[PDB]
Amino acid sequence: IVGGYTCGANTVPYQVSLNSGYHFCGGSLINSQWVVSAAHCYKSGIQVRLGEDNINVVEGNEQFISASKSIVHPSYNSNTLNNDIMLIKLKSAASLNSRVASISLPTSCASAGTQCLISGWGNTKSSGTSYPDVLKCLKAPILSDSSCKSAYPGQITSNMFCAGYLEGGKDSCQGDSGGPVVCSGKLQGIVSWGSGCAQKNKPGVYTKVCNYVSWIKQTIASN
Ligand SMILES: CC(=N)N1CCC(Oc2ccc3[nH]c(C)[n+](Cc4ccc5ccc(C(=N)N)cc5c4)c3c2)CC1
Ligand SMILES: [Ca+2]
Ligand SMILES: [Ca+2]
Repeated sequence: IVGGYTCGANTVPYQVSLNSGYHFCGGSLINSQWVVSAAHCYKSGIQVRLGEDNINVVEGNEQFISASKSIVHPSYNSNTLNNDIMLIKLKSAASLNSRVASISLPTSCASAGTQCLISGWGNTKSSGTSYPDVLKCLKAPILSDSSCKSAYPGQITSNMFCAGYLEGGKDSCQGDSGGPVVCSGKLQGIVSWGSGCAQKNKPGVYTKVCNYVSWIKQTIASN
């Protein structure tokens, strides 16, 4: 996250770190046994880390659980990143508390101009590299579809939306991938892609969760 702030330990209770010997992607807890993340974060041997603040310090509120199953969307296209969403089932149920909570799925899509909260442990530099140890947060509005498509001609599908600031300076970045975009208390996006981070006229691109609710609910119920 570039131009964001330190969230504060366990202020984003649904945020999860995906670890395979190190942090590689974020994710969201949707219930005691399932996490939603980006299909492009798929890896074999994932461990889910919950209630995390500093990813390099064990502060006592963490729950580390291995994944039993990973399901990438049936129509995920790695070339275009269309349908960039995957579900992860935990080996055992997480214990929910003040610092580990699930986020609700939306009952409808969000309007452009709606303010959202994006979070992660990704790079904090526009052009350079600096990875934080603590969770970073960022408030950003959903951009109009025309602004999104103008920034990335021929690359935006109906399963994507843009959020941020056209003037640059504030955005999600690499390391944030699979992380939550919460608007009006519902999970509306997953950190997917972009061009650089916080560059002018190149806002972040997110998977549009409101289009996958029925697939998420049907998949979870049969697995
Ligand atoms: C051809 C086509 N439809 N596309 C070109 C390729 C693809 O964009 C990609 C695809 C694969 C990538 N692999 C990597 C490492 N990047 C850079 C990458 C990855 C994730 C980001 C998340 C947020 C942001 C952000 N600026 N908020 C930038 C990112 C940049 C990537 C960016 C999706 C769109
Ligand atoms: Ca801390
Ligand atoms: Ca920790």
